[PDB]
Amino acid sequence: ERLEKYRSFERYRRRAEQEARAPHWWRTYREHFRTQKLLERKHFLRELRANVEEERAARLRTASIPLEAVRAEWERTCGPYHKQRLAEYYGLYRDLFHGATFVPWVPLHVAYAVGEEDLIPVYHGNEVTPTEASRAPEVTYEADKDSLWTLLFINLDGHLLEPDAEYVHWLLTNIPSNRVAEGQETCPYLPPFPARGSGFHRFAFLLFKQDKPINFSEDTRPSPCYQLAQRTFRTFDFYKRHQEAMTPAGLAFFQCRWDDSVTHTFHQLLDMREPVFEFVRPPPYHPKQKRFPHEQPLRYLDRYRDSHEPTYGIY
Amino acid sequence: KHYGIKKMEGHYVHAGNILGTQRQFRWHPGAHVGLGRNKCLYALEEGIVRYTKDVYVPNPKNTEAVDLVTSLPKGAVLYKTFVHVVPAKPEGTFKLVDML
Amino acid sequence: LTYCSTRKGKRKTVKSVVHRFLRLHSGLWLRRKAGYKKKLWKKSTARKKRLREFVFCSKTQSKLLDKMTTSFWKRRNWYAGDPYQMYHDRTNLRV
Amino acid sequence: KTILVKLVSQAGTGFSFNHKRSRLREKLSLLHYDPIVNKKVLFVEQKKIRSL
RNA sequence: UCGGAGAAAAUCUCCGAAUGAUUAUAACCUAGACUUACAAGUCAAAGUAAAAAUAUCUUGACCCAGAUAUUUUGAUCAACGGACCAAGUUACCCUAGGGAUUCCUAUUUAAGAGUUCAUAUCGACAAUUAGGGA
RNA sequence: AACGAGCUUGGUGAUAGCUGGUUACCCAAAAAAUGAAUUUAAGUUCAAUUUUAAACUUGCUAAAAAAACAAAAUCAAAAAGUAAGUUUAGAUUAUAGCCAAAAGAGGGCUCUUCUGGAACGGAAAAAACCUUUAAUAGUGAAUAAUUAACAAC
Ligand SMILES: [Mg+2]
Ligand SMILES: [Mg+2]
Ligand SMILES: [Mg+2]
Ligand SMILES: [Mg+2]
Ligand SMILES: [Mg+2]
Ligand SMILES: [Mg+2]
Ligand SMILES: [Mg+2]
Ligand SMILES: [Mg+2]
Ligand SMILES: [Mg+2]
Ligand SMILES: [Mg+2]
Ligand SMILES: [Mg+2]
Repeated sequence: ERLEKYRSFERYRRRAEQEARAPHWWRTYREHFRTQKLLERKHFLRELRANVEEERAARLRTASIPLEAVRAEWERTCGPYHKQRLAEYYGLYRDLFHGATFVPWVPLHVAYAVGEEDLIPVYHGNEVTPTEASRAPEVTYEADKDSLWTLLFINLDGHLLEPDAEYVHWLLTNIPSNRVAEGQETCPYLPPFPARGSGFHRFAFLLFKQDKPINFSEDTRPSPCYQLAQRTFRTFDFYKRHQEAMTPAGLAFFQCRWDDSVTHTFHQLLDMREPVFEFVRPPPYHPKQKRFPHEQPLRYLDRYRDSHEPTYGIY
Repeated sequence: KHYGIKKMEGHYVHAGNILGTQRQFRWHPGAHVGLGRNKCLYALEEGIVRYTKDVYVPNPKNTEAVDLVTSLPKGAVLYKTFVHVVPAKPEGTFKLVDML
Repeated sequence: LTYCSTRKGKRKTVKSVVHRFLRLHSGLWLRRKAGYKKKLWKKSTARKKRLREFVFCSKTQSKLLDKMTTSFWKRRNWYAGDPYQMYHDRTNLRV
Repeated sequence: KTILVKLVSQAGTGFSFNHKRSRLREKLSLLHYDPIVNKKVLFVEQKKIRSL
């Protein structure tokens, strides 16, 4: 009686949600399964508050917000933190770098040109068909001059033969500053080739900060390389080699399904028969067959038969 | 009759199996556990049985539960016992059908 | 049961089994469920579905019915278009 | 007190199912699934089967 | 006969049901299980079909007779696993068997009786591991 | 010369869930009297137990933590001591115990559950208490339990 009462469902609901997150002695479901900037911000807020027209629109519930400006502000101010999560969510860190986490910093931008001025922005988690990505995309990340860099494209999930592998679609090296035409083309551009019926393959675009010019002779690939087998690659080993001069700073990843262009890639240049995959479930569980299925219906005998056609044995 | 726990914690349960029978809600359905007409609890996925306490939140519509829940001491909330089955297999796998 | 008949000296079938059960050549027996035609108005829909089914017999019940019928009811019958043609044999049975 | 009636489909099929009504309540009629027609149709009471 | 509550699962302590009204009318099919001598009785994913998910709350076999045009209905068979349909009586009796044939009293205590005075003769409360008599 | 209904022969080897009886040797294993239905409780059928053969693989004890109510019956990974267990096929008998000890429930007795017992030795005589792995020949030996015990200012 001393304590007050919630008197509202919402107040109880929020309290309950917090408690579940907190650890408990008893088993639970979760176990099993600077200052100047602040002053500047306040000044802008007062100016916005002072504006009668802004208040007039708000009280008329007609006001709106420009998404374009917020998006640019979000990328600069706090976007990388969100960008880190979507990399953690998709498991990029736990795959490429065996659980090591690198916060992206450079707001990297990628887009695939389609015929004319219709660019498909490659954000994080976007969906892009293989047909659109037939040709290499335009990369812009405002490296600034005197800024050595390196760019890498990787499919993460692929390498039909090897499970723990990841093909490199193309690696530009010694990229000096923003401009990318000056990069050394260690690997030419391959079109996306996600096999039919294999789900959503996730492709990522990662950029490393290049401290000093290093010749990646052991990484150079014979251009043109159409011997897919050679495209075998694993970032961890590559990064470890050059970890001294390579530090990641940018991310951009899309996921793509199979498409008719994939058939073209497998045949024309990969020069092999295209593999087809299908989602196969385990056979249903049946208790061991009994000689006398007491009290079981006539369907019982059908569960354990293999062939659906009659046999006649010795007859 | 013979109400009780048909499957004890830690047992490998197959889908459809019945875990417990009750005249009244001694346990509540948890994760991947279904509720029957007679209030019996059965496995919706093949897995391992797990019993765990958890906070209880009722549907907003029902007056009796919202009233009781609302008229609770601000400090803490009531709990209940739940039954869960931990799925032990992947849904399916991809295999090579043919090379064309 | 009649074990030795006065006229023919044989066992006799109990014609109450012949009119209630079907024997599959493998050794199984089928039956109906008692009450499946009775007071259907007060039976639940799930209950009625269970009643309509053809059901198997236990080992001891089958042993009894085998005693009560003669060999002629245990032979292999080659009926054209038989709806139990596929149920006269067991498949994938290790036991 | 109550009686067992036979609701008969008015869709032209012979499908019928038995229901209960109160001797005081008026003659019954309901929408019910007709398997032969595979549609919901009106079932109207035609005959009594027994007094239950 | 079955169900609900206590004893707490062996016999005891209590209430009810042989349904009732409401209704969205609640389909077909099919993994895995519960319960169980047999018999009967429970729960249910997936698929399909209707609609635009939902039935909510608190029980009797087989045979044999019916009714409609496949669909269905028949029990205070309540002795409730139910003989289609049968009561008294015997000391005139018989056979097969099984059995059997509170109040004393002795101890311990001692308020009160006995004019006075507990124990001359007795005697409340009690004490004896104390002896008998629908 | 035995009349509630004569006697004789036949039906007739009437029937009897009841009483009695049921004939050589040796080896081996071995329950119960729990549960269920029954004009059924002097019977029988099923489960359960036991048993014989066969197939192949885990069983018994113990079992943490953690769970279902709670300060031990379910359940029960790894181990460890050990050799059994599941399924298939065939099959009867049994379904009334007895006494001691322990906890309850009714109300001394009487129900229920848990443990043990069935000497040829000891307790006097002693089915049920204690000592005792089977059963053999020996004019060997070490041992177990073992009705006996030592008024008090
Ligand atoms: Mg059964
Ligand atoms: Mg469904
Ligand atoms: Mg009777
Ligand atoms: Mg009875
Ligand atoms: Mg007289
Ligand atoms: Mg005789
Ligand atoms: Mg008898
Ligand atoms: Mg017993
Ligand atoms: Mg019964
Ligand atoms: Mg009877
Ligand atoms: Mg073990």
